[PDB]
Amino acid sequence: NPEFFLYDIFLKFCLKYIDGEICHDLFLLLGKYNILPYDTSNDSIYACTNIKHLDFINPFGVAAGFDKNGVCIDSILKLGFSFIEIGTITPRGQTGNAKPRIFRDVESRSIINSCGFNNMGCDKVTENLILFRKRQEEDKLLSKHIVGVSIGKNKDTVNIVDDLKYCINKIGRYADYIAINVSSPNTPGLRDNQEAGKLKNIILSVKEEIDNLEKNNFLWFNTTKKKPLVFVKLAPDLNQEQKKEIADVLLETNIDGMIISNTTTQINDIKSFENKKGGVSGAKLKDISTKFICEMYNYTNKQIPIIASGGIFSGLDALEKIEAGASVCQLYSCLVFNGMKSAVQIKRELNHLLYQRGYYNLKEAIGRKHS
Ligand SMILES: Cc1cc2nc3c(=O)[nH]c(=O)nc-3n(C[C@H](O)[C@H](O)[C@H](O)COP(=O)(O)O)c2cc1C
Ligand SMILES: Cc1nc(Nc2ccc(C(F)(F)F)cc2)c2c(C)noc2n1
Ligand SMILES: O=C(O)c1cc(=O)[nH]c(=O)[nH]1
Repeated sequence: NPEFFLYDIFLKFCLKYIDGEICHDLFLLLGKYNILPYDTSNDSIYACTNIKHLDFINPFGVAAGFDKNGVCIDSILKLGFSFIEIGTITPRGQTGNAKPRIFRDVESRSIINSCGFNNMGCDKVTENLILFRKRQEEDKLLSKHIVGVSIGKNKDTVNIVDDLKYCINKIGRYADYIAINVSSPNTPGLRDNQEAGKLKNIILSVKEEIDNLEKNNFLWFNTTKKKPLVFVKLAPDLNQEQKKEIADVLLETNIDGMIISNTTTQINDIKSFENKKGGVSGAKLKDISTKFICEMYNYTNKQIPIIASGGIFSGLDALEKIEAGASVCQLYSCLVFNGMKSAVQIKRELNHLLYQRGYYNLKEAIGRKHS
């Protein structure tokens, strides 16, 4: 169904003549009224994966910033994804940086964005997630599907921890995991929070808040029925010293996983993006991103589970990430250039590769580039 030739003509048209953010908001509106195609495929028991008690039905999810407001959870998951990370949300809603702020280069399969955490705010998005969680009770088809929540700060917030605590206290209960966003290049100066000392306090404060949801306040209205796991999303634009210092902090603070990685500000060779501001995603991010997984997988001594992002388009791309050290993959740019067929196709390419490469299951491929 998501491989119907009609959708591919519509996307190729959208990519040529319609503004990126308009395409995205149109496709979200289509999902809001459940008019998008479904995935009928029964996923391979050999391509299943996990991060602690998080049981992924397949290794593919949707990266944060796709359904920022959690208005399209049901539809996006039904395209063939095991999970979705909603947000990044901020306590108060934001309209973001000036439009147009999303640009594409189809030849390089790359995207640049300067969104600036546009969202309805923690409270409205929590209302949107509560509605999905009530739908999930009635619909057995969504019973095993996972929902993460990416949390950040409002532009003008001096102390990030205040905003992270606010979000946990409102939406924590309905999340399977929380992703701490300290890596957006579009909120000055969010990336400073990746310094080891600041990151340690952020992790411990977030964890202390989740742990306190029990004491302060049935309680877990999520998939897992457990307190949410804590992940951290990191930027690829860091030196080796920084990556090591962060790795030590992750080991000490016992983070449940790491999202490697967010967009990059280090790409200079996209000609269409020369007059543009923000972070680059897509095919051009793949090598930078996979190298960062190897680095961190080794810096953390294989102790911290990895969530791969991005530059993932093919099964070969996904296998590369897995063998580098990732347990699950997240897609964003793939849905933009490949469209609705993304999940169904990538799941197939990977299954074929797992057989071809002589792996019994995906779990055996994790970190296999490292002896
Ligand atoms: C328009 C746009 C908005 C994004 N918004 C977010 C966000 O709110 N939070 C976040 O953690 N990442 C955000 N990202 C980053 C993606 O989640 C992903 O990490 C990145 O695009 C790299 O993966 P890709 O090459 O598969 O696109 C955004 C990316 C794009 C293109
Ligand atoms: C053509 C196009 N599509 C975009 N978004 C988008 C694509 C597919 C789906 C769907 F899989 F149908 F759910 C949802 C959203 C973006 C974005 C983001 N930026 O430029 C785009 N340009
Ligand atoms: O809102 C944004 O612009 C955004 C957030 C994020 O974490 N990454 C990105 O590239 N954009």
